[PDB]
Amino acid sequence: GSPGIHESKEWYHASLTRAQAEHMLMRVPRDGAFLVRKRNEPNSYAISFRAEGKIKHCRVQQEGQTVMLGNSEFDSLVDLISYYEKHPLYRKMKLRYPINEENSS
Amino acid sequence: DTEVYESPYADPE
Repeated sequence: GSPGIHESKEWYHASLTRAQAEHMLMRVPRDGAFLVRKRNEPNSYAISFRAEGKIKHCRVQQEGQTVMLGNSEFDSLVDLISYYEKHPLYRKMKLRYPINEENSS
Repeated sequence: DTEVYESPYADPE
């Protein structure tokens, strides 16, 4: 709604690939690559986010009621991620962009 | 490396 959760996009923090998906998203050709997936640590999820000349991601603490990041509490990773789509600003970054290859597109 | 961080994305920006 105002934030994301439904109209947003990176609320997929349940069963996908691990470092692989983020490395893929962080190393993709275009900027914007966003993706949340499981990490090897318990209560430790992560968020892949590729920004123009800037890239950084780490572990998020998930609880069966309210997930929390390394600074604030959030209703499921999708909440803070939805906030990012709503307030991204990074030119082609808005939690709703694929990773187009310079060579292909 | 491939499986070990701590503070991910907390603020808009």
